[PDB]
Amino acid sequence: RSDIEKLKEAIRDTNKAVQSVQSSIGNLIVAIKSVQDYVNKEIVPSI
Amino acid sequence: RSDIEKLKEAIRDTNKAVQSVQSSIGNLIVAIKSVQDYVNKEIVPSIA
Amino acid sequence: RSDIEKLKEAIRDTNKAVQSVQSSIGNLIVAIKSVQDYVNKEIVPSIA
Amino acid sequence: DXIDISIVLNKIKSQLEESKEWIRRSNKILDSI
Amino acid sequence: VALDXIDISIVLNKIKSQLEESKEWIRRSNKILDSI
Amino acid sequence: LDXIDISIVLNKIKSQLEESKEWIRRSNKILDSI
Repeated sequence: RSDIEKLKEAIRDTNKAVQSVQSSIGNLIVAIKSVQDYVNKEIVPSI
Repeated sequence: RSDIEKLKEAIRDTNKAVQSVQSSIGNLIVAIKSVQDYVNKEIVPSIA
Repeated sequence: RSDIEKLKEAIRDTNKAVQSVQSSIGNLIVAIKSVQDYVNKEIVPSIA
Repeated sequence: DXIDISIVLNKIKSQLEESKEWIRRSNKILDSI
Repeated sequence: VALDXIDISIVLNKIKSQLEESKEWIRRSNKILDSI
Repeated sequence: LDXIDISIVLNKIKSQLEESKEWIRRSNKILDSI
């Protein structure tokens, strides 16, 4: 209940928000790499 | 002026930075989806 | 050492974590642009 | 879909919503100071 | 023929501007911390 | 074997993502010491 404890918990929640963002970026890599792979495997041979 | 008030506002600014990053990632989804849609609409019907 | 000094350094490290995320998003833009440019330059002329 | 990235994009949106709520909880705590 | 089949310039520019707003907030945070 | 070759940039993103994770770990470790 102390102000120090509250600031501590606030930072903890901020860090969890950053961890969620970190997970979202990891999946963004997957999304972009999936687009890359489809183009290279299914489209590029046609041209 | 207190170190407690300094810490509090520092976290609020950091939180604002995270929110801007959240908006950036939402727009990265749109950019990727735009590439996906063009490929499926304009290119795929000719090769598959 | 002090609790205030610990809180400060904790926020400092969180800010550096955000800065790394910021750099990663700048490179995600590079990746998307590379896919976009290849499709536009090497594939689009064939289908449109 | 040709390219189907619906699963991964849906996961990204879901993780962003969780991120937004952690920031909401953080500001809510700072408000009690 | 015309530059950019796929044109995502506007959204990519928005992402860049939001990233710069984010960098600005981190500066404002580090500024405060340096005074502690 | 990758027309489009973004392996270099995708690995750089992973590297920067790893650094972000380490900074968060350090932050939580400092908080845990309180």
